[PDB]
Amino acid sequence: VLSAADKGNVKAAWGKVGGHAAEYGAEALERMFLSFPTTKTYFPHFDLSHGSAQVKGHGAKVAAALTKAVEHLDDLPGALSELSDLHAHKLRVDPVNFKLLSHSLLVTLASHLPSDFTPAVHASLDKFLANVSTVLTSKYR
Amino acid sequence: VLSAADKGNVKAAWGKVGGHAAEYGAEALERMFLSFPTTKTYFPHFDLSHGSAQVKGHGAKVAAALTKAVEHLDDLPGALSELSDLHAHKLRVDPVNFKLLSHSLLVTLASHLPSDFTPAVHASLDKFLANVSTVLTSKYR
Amino acid sequence: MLTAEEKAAVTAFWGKVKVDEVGGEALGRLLVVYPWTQRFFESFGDLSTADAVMNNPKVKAHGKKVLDSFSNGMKHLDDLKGTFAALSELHCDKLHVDPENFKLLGNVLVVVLARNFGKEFTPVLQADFQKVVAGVANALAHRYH
Amino acid sequence: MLTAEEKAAVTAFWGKVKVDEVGGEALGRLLVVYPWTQRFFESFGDLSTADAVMNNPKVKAHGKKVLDSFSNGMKHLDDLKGTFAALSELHCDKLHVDPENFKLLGNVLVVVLARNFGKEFTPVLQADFQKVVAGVANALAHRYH
Ligand code: HEM
Ligand code: HEM
Ligand code: HEM
Ligand code: HEM
Repeated sequence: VLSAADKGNVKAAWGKVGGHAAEYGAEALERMFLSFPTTKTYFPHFDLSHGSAQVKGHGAKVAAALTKAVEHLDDLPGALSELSDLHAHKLRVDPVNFKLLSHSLLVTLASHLPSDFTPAVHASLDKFLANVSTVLTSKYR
Repeated sequence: VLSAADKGNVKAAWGKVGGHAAEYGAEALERMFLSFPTTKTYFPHFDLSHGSAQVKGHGAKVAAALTKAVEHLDDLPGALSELSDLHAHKLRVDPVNFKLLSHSLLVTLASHLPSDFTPAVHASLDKFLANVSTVLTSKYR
Repeated sequence: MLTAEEKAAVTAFWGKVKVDEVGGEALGRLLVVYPWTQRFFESFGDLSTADAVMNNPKVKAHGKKVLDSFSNGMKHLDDLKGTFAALSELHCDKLHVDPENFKLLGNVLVVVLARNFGKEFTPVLQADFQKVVAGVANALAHRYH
Repeated sequence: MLTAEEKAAVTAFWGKVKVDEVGGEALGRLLVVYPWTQRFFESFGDLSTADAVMNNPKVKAHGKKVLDSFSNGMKHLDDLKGTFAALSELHCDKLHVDPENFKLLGNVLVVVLARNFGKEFTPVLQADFQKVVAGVANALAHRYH
């Protein structure tokens, strides 16, 4: 459960990402399949080749989903229903995998925003992602 | 996050516990200390002896917290504010410990309530104890 | 691992466990309690509700097989790493089960035995048993360690 | 672990890493990001805040020691089990650090390199690095498994 400060820091961080949210989105997926190959077993129908337009377009979708979450930090369950439905009920994604993408995203954000990626922001973003992850991995419908 | 069925289940099961919650709370603590000795390092000032006055007296406490939490399933952060402060800010409990206590409690409940400890009830209480542990380990001041 | 004691106490308790029923329950409680685990079990049919899962024949039968290798690892508590080498390779290299689930199952097994044996499953006997399912969860994870 | 091809890339990039700075940053991020880790570092003084943590001299001092042992791990990369056996004994047997925290550090370490190197620390190069940090984590956790 996030502080007022954590939600402050998440908003701040996400303004900076701004319009490269899709870009960072793609890069984090790209880093996750590379670093953690088992995650690929969830995308058997994907072009998982380096530079695949398919991975790029999906990162757009994932970042677009996170930006929705940043605007609805007080009711993530409500915002992310349709997405829990997918991740928990239909896809049945092992919880550890959400750790792997979260880490990846953090890696991504760090390398593009060294100045803004302060340890405090790091802490808040970490909490944010663990919160999103709990949502997509609970069956609450 | 809890579904409406999860809340029902917890309410129902926590009710069946009724007047035996202090006892079970004590049994859970004994079982955690015994199986997972590293947890005892959080109680160096306690007599963790079999049948301790102090363990028993604590087990009453932790159960009365969970009874209150069961009455406030919609607002655990609001309900458990002071207990987060203690467990999160003051004692800085490594969250692995919360898992070991939640396991311990479930092992207790199963042995005392075999007919009532269904896999649906078992699932709902698991998620409930995960929610509580999140709050108690969160710094949302 | 266990000592002479922890070992003979644990072995005795185990003689009282009906592997048929207890395996099916544990496997089913895994699938219901930690429902992402169902994704490994797609071929098993309908897993849509708790009753479906519990009553599923494929689950029970598989549960039986699970406890069998457990009884087995009880007969080889000394070398769990050797005992579980094939299953380690199958789960780890061919099914890609995150080792985190080995621990859940071991824990779910513990709660099952407590359910089935109530006070008989004493805090002291539960303890030696925790070392046992953690021993087992480590040997299977060996192709990750 | 790594092939020759990967083991070279990892050694070249590591050559470019400023040990003073990176070790302290990673330790401090760890204390800041997973606040319960602070309980192992009470003696360390004021760890009330981010500013406090990051600017604590003992933190900075300790970070170095840590990165130093890592840099050594990077020299015995095929026998990390051996290279870390002492440290496994200390962290595990004496300190009682739960091994889940070793993953956290290695992960924090990865985010720090990426902060300090930006585009230089590529998807390709990070992947190889995650295998290192997992080995060192596994090696550190050796007294358990
Ligand atoms: C922060 C965590 C995550 C978020 C926000 C997220 C978000 C999304 C979003 C927005 C979609 C779009 C689907 C649509 O078009 O409606 C999606 C689809 C999907 N997500 Fe995730 N996801 C997350 C984590 C994961 C993880 C860890 C996995 C597996 C490792 C995963 C697997 C999938 C799959 C398999 C799809 C659909 C792929 C397909 O269309 O074939 N998601 N996810
Ligand atoms: C469901 C999880 C938990 C609940 C509901 C809970 C509840 C409580 C309560 C009600 C108190 C003290 C208030 C009082 O004593 O008057 C307390 C204190 C404490 N808790 Fe917890 N606690 C939980 C988890 C833990 C865990 C996992 C640990 C560590 C293994 C822990 C360690 C402590 C310690 C060391 C104290 C203070 C000791 C004392 O006052 O004698 N708590 N907890
Ligand atoms: C201590 C833990 C486990 C033990 C002792 C165990 C044991 C076994 C055994 C004995 C088999 C079948 C052997 C064979 O027919 O060749 C098996 C297969 C399987 N296990 Fe487990 N397993 C364990 C954990 C898991 C976990 C945690 C999962 C997933 C959550 C899992 C999923 C599977 C799957 C999908 C198969 C293939 C089953 C089939 O289609 O027949 N296992 N495991
Ligand atoms: C990659 C993981 C780690 C490495 C390589 C590592 C390495 C070391 C080294 C070299 C020392 C000091 C060696 C010596 O002083 O003889 C040390 C001490 C220590 N480590 Fe770590 N360590 C690691 C992880 C951790 C973690 C995750 C924690 C807790 C969060 C931890 C807690 C400690 C503590 C509490 C000390 C002693 C500090 C004191 O004097 O209070 N270590 N570790």
